[PDB]
Amino acid sequence: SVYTTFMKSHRCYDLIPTSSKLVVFDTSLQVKKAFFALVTNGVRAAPLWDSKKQSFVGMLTITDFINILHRYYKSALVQIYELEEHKIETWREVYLQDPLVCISPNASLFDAVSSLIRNKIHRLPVIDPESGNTLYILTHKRILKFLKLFITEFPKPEFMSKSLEELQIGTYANIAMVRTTTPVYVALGIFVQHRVSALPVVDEKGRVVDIYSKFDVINLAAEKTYNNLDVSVTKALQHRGVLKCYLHETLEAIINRLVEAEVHRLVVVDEHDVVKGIVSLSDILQALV
Amino acid sequence: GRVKIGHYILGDTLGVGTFGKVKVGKHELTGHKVAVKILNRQKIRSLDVVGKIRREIQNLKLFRHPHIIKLYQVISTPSDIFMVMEYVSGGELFDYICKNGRLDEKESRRLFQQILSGVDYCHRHMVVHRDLKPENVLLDAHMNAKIADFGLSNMMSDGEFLRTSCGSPNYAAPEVISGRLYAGPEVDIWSSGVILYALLCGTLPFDDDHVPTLFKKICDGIFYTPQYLNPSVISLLKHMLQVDPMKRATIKDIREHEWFKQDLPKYLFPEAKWHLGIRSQSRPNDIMAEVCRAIKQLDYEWKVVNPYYLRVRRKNPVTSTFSKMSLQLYQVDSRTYLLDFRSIDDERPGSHTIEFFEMCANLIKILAQ
Amino acid sequence: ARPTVFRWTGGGKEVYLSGSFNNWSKLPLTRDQNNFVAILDLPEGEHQYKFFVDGQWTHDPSEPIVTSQLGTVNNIIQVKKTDFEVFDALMVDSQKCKAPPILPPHLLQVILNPALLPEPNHVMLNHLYALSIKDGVMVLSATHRYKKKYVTTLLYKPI
Ligand SMILES: OCC1(c2ccc(-c3cc4nc(O[C@@H]5CO[C@H]6[C@@H]5OC[C@H]6O)[nH]c4cc3Cl)cc2)CC1
Ligand SMILES: Nc1ncnc2c1ncn2[C@@H]1O[C@H](COP(=O)(O)OP(=O)(O)O)[C@@H](O)[C@H]1O
Ligand SMILES: Nc1ncnc2c1ncn2[C@@H]1O[C@H](COP(=O)(O)O)[C@@H](O)[C@H]1O
Ligand SMILES: Nc1ncnc2c1ncn2[C@@H]1O[C@H](COP(=O)(O)O)[C@@H](O)[C@H]1O
Ligand SMILES: [Cl-]
Ligand SMILES: [Cl-]
Ligand SMILES: [Cl-]
Repeated sequence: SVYTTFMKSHRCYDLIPTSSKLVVFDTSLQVKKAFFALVTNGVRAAPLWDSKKQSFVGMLTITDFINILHRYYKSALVQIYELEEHKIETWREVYLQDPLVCISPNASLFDAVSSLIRNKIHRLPVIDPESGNTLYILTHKRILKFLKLFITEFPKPEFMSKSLEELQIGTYANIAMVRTTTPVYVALGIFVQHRVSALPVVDEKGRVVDIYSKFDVINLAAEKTYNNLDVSVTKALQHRGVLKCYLHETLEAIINRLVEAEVHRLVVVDEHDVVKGIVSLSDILQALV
Repeated sequence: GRVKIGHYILGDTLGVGTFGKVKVGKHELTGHKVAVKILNRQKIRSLDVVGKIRREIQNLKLFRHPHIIKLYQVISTPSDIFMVMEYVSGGELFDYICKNGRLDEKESRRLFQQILSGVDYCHRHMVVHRDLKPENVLLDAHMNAKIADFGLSNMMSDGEFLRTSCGSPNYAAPEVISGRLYAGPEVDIWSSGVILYALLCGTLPFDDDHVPTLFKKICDGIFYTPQYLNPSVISLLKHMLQVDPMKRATIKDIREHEWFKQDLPKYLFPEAKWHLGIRSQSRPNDIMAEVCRAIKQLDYEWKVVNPYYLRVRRKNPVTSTFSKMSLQLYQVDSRTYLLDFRSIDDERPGSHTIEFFEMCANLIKILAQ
Repeated sequence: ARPTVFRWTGGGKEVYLSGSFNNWSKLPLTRDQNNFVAILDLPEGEHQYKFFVDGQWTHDPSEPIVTSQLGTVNNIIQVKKTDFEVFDALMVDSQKCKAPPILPPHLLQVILNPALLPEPNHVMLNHLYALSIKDGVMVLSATHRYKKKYVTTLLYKPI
């Protein structure tokens, strides 16, 4: 593979921006304050510092919110005590009862892509070993953006010309979906038992109307509405056009589509606009490594 | 009966710079001419410029700009240090403006571009040549500007300001004459501003035999613009000779100016409220007394450099790695003061930046405002 | 050999340098002002020299002397290895030898007030900036540089 050689050569540092912002939480910080700080800072992931251990113990992401929110939701008439009064350490001790993954800026973008899939994670902290400081959080979206800048300037191979059906890339079976009527608590249930980024919203018939993502869950913390999870998936999405691909659309064309609108995953819809499959940024980078 | 160094016959003393004698040098066989900066070792060690000379050589050896005098080679002897440099026949730009008048808009601009380009090259290499005057701008056979004498120059370090109130009063910045702290590039801009004036007018913008009125006029940023001066350059000079360093033009802002950009040659250039530290209102001595009482109540070894500057180090309980930081007290107003916490970059561990935060957060949770 | 400098500081009509290095032959020194010089190459090691300043044989008192077993007082010079390389010589030379400042306005200028921030002035790097303690939690910040890229780390720590 010619794209795999491009990655195995380029340093992680090159992908790091000119001037980044990094939010680090002490593990002693109350978990609600943590999720609010993510929202206020406009960041989707935060390294966690155990002052007692004097090292970065892990990452706090929207999945942590999804997990507390579903493990502990009693009803809309009674407070999620655990979410309110609990430290990041108190909740991590529960959730992770039964380690930290990181790339060095000296490591190659391929090592980074491998490490992402190898551990099945979306957020990878780039840490300089000399300093021990976390520099940046390498995402799929960013790697895919950089690989797209070169894919365009460099020639088009056989795979790029081939379709998504022919090349056979992504998940097209056991597709976890929510419906219009489905409440947020149930959608959160799916996110836990299935471990997938977004849930396509379907009408009376199996046609995709919207797509409820792990990101739209960040909004509950933003609007301070997480106390009412009984609300439907559609009601929850009223705070903010759908993007779908066809099985006969080129892999290079869909690669430009995912990067052009800067989306995390494309839905494989058939001629009658019904959900037939799914293709994520994670799968695209895997297929290319 | 010829006195040689390298293979050059030492000749007439061209001048005496900040630290040494400068003499001409004519190559034994080729006739090539150099400017030889002689520095007596015994004399340089008599002042404490031994480190300053080390850095000066270091910088000048790694530079190569068409408007900065080239340092060819340094020849050490037991006696003295000889700095073989490029020689320009034209001499001082200052003397040029004396003999001939002021330069025409077009000719002035040319030279101003050349100078600034070099001033930029220095800054682009963390060097701030303070003492930038037409007396230090040399000219070659083909009338090209050549920045010379880095005696008073200094390095720019991440997080630190310079103090030295160096250079002539006429070309000096108001903050420099005021002896305040400064970043570095801004004072070179002020100097470059008076050079542009000197080029277009043939006189100095800030000048007086009554030195008190000289400094008043410098600090009031007030100068005379002759009727012959083009508004576009008066605009540039007004933006360059700002008494406020924060309101002053950058090499970036100048590169963007309409008068500058005009006929500018290709080769010359490439291409929720946060608070700084804590602010105690108490007596400056009593405030630093509290940071000592506190630095001790936290059990951290320090070093008192100034009666307002400290160089503290705390042992990591886990990693066992010694981490360093610096504290400085600054006067914000007449009634209020501020304690500035700066990280000291050392030389596998935990995390330098986070450790620095936890270090600070302690000396704060036991301190004023 | 290494270039050694011989300089007679003082007045004179005719000034010569006799030395071990030239079999004590009178070498004329060229004068600039009150400094008569010669730059001769000498091997690393001990050398003895004297001056013939206007009909009188002398030595530079400011320089190291040696008195002979015969009562000959000549100047001496140990030309050391470290004298030839500039950075070795400047290293050996380095070894041989209020009111509170007014706050620079550069420090009051920030990059903080999505993830992408403006390039900061080098002077504010490594400085501590903190946000007011709202709800028993202090927020700390600082911009550091790693190679040619910059990172502004925010620590959320309860107090
Ligand atoms: O061209 C005339 C001519 C000629 C060439 C050169 C020198 C000469 C002068 C020196 N003055 C010295 O030191 C004094 C003290 O410290 C001060 C100052 O100069 C350096 C500065 O730091 N070291 C010197 C070395 C030499 Cl070779 C003299 C005459 C051939 C006869
Ligand atoms: N590098 C990492 N080291 C340790 N835990 C991690 C790391 N990255 C993510 N996690 C954990 O994995 C879980 C799922 O995270 P993730 O898939 O990255 O979510 P998101 O799609 O919002 O980025 C979370 O509970 C988070 O704490
Ligand atoms: N709704 C979904 N149902 C089933 N699999 C999915 C769904 N969304 C994404 N996937 C797959 O889950 C894996 C990880 O995806 P992602 O979390 O989107 O990065 C990939 O193999 C996707 O194809
Ligand atoms: N296929 C899609 N079409 C349209 N919007 C989408 C799609 N997938 C995700 N989004 C939107 O993108 C956000 C989710 O962000 P993220 O998980 O970072 O990709 C939400 O606002 C979704 O509505
Ligand atoms: Cl002079
Ligand atoms: Cl010339
Ligand atoms: Cl003049």
